[PDB]
Amino acid sequence: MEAKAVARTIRIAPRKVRLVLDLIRGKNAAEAIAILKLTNKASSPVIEKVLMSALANAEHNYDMNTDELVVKEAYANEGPTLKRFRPRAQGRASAINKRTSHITIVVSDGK
Amino acid sequence: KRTYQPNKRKHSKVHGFRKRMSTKNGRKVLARRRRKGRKVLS
Amino acid sequence: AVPKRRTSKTRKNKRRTHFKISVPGMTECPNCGREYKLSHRVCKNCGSYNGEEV
Amino acid sequence: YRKLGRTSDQRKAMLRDLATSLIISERIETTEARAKEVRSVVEKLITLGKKGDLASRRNAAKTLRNVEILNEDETTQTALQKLFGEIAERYTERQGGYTRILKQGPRRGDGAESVIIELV
RNA sequence: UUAAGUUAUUAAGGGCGCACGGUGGAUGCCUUGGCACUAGAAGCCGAUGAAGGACGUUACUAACGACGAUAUGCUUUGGG
RNA sequence: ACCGAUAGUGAACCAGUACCGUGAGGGAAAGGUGAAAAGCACCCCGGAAGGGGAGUGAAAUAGAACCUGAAACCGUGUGCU
RNA sequence: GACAAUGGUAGGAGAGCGUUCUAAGGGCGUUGAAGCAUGAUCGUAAGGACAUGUGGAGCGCUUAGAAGUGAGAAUGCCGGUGUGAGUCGCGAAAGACGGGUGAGAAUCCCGUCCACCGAUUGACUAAGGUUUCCAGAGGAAGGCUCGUCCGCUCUGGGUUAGU
RNA sequence: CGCGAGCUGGGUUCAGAACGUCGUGAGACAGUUCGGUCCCUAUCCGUCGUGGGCGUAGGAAAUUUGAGAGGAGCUGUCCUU
RNA sequence: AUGAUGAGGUUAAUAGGUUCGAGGUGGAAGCAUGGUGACAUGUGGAGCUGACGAAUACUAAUCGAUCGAAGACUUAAU
Ligand SMILES: [K+]
Ligand SMILES: [Mg+2]
Ligand SMILES: [Mg+2]
Ligand SMILES: [Mg+2]
Ligand SMILES: [Mg+2]
Ligand SMILES: [Mg+2]
Ligand SMILES: [Mg+2]
Ligand SMILES: [Mg+2]
Ligand SMILES: [Mg+2]
Ligand SMILES: [Mg+2]
Ligand SMILES: [Mg+2]
Ligand SMILES: [Mg+2]
Ligand SMILES: [Mg+2]
Ligand SMILES: [Mg+2]
Ligand SMILES: [Mg+2]
Ligand SMILES: [Mg+2]
Ligand SMILES: [Mg+2]
Ligand SMILES: [Mg+2]
Ligand SMILES: [Mg+2]
Ligand SMILES: [Mg+2]
Ligand SMILES: [Mg+2]
Ligand SMILES: [Zn+2]
Repeated sequence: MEAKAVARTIRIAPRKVRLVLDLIRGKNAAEAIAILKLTNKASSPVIEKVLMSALANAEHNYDMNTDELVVKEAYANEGPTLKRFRPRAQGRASAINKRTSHITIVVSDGK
Repeated sequence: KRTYQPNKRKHSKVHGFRKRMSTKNGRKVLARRRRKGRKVLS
Repeated sequence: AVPKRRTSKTRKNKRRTHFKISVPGMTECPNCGREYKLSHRVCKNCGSYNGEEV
Repeated sequence: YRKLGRTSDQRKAMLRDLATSLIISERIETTEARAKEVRSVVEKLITLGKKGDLASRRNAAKTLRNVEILNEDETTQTALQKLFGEIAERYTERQGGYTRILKQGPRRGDGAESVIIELV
């Protein structure tokens, strides 16, 4: 079986989220929690809430025991942007992109 | 310094409604704005 | 100081190998066994380091 | 020695503030480098409190701040008084190592390593 | 066992193909709106204050629309 | 034997608006849930957003710039290398 | 059947594919149209069918007619997304600690210590701007970081003259 | 007439001015004179340094020959014969 | 620069502190004494002393975690 949980329109950029997801992908859930809770990056709280949501709604809805679980696929997709403007010199503008993400975390018992 | 140093008096005694209607051609301005549909005249 | 050629996906990805971050200096806390912590650092949960609360 | 993102005089004042705050509070939450530098300051001050002479009060006033702490007897007292009267009497057999450090973990804002430093 | 020779495995990462996704808003379908015109009517308003606007009126009121201290409307005649 | 939302009016939408300019003046972008709002009671994670189940619905893989949803682009998994 | 010709720019000639609409005729479609995607399909070419997934309502086919009738380039126009790149930069400057607040704290509040200005970074005040004032709530966006905070957002209040 | 994304910018070679001379004149002179803004965060190759991966048919630690490569390569004065 | 290289990681002298020194500065603070005073003298080559030498576990290098072989085939001599 499988369970997932998602987080959409996250303010962090995907290049800066995927760095952390590369540490979670394919690992025990408690291990992965600790990775996130000990890494000083700023996407790690958000990934952690997605993860604990997955574990919660697996334990609740699909009825799986939290112990046996591993992180099967944790992926981050580009969401929208918010286009912004940083004034550089001589009347020239320079664009800024406040990128977004779609943090997904999928949890399995191995069968 | 810069080239707009504001003043209400100098704004209204030049670009103002009364200065327009004081003049033949300044009335054409308001007509062009009334004819175009601008919510703000002068 | 200005590129003549775009940087392909291939070169982009060949360069973005070593940019990753590593697994931290993680260990277990023996006061609680699980709740893995950083080595040579206090445990946030147990408030412990070599047995003694802090 | 070590320089802390500060010029010479700013460094001196930061160090005196950290020493004094330690003397008041008996433990402080700081960054590891500032800790590693102020431990020297503190320990030399404790040594002066142990030597206990007038010249040693005079030399420790060159490095401490004039602060007022309320005691648990609701009493007024200074950092230097506290030092030479309490702290040097605690450590009369201890030959150095008047201070320890505990690496806590990485701070959110700046990714700095926080520590706790106390005078056990 | 030793000597000589031959050869693979590896994939940090990459390429090709496939599958699944996301962003993005093309395409298809549609139309509240527009374009060009036909027939008929009409071809001005205003000092008994114009056209155009400002300010305000609702139970709650920011805005569009209608309205004007008789103010989100008053009377009458007919329709319904 | 006109357009069908980069078209057709500058304007299908609160457009001569927002914005720019002292000023005359210039001058945009922006359409679609569903038959009907029946517009997600309720439980779980979360501080919230957001999500997962449940239930409305034919359809939520229709959940509010909500018909379809291409390409560039970003990624995950893997067969051959 | 025999024989021959068939490189090709500017360019001349000819036969055609396709697109949108229309007339006529014959037809398909919620038992699933167009459109999109996938395929190892047919034709001498432009290009045409068939299936399957999606999709949810219009569309082909024959003959003929009319055109806003085919795009890879115009330092083309509009929009979208990338590379540069996790790279410059984050805007003259002294902050440290303790206690709180809170899901979350270098960044908010209080206290202390230190420092900066001090013909002033102070006090008033004409223009100008026009509610940014104040109080209580909030953290989407703004803030070149964070944010429990704010000149931001919500709600409600606030400007009293005979001189 | 090596080298200005390595410098300078005296000189020539923009606009100002003045002398001689030419020209009716505007103005002109390989005639002279005073003065006069030198933009760039390096993608690729290249170069100098510095590391990770794998390979070198077991996995490791140390010492190592040298296919090759690079460097250095100067010269006076004095004394004696 | 960062990685790296090297010294060490409690069976421990790696750094800090502590006690001794070297080198450097050059005669602390307090007290007394002579002077109206500025000052001078004695106690005393005084006291201070970041990086250098030595000794010393007083503090921190904790408990731990990960990676890392079982050695292909063929031919010849044994
Ligand atoms: K925020
Ligand atoms: Mg400007
Ligand atoms: Mg100074
Ligand atoms: Mg009636
Ligand atoms: Mg239009
Ligand atoms: Mg469209
Ligand atoms: Mg859609
Ligand atoms: Mg031929
Ligand atoms: Mg030919
Ligand atoms: Mg055309
Ligand atoms: Mg950085
Ligand atoms: Mg670069
Ligand atoms: Mg600043
Ligand atoms: Mg305020
Ligand atoms: Mg040259
Ligand atoms: Mg130059
Ligand atoms: Mg030159
Ligand atoms: Mg030139
Ligand atoms: Mg003459
Ligand atoms: Mg010349
Ligand atoms: Mg000059
Ligand atoms: Zn613990």
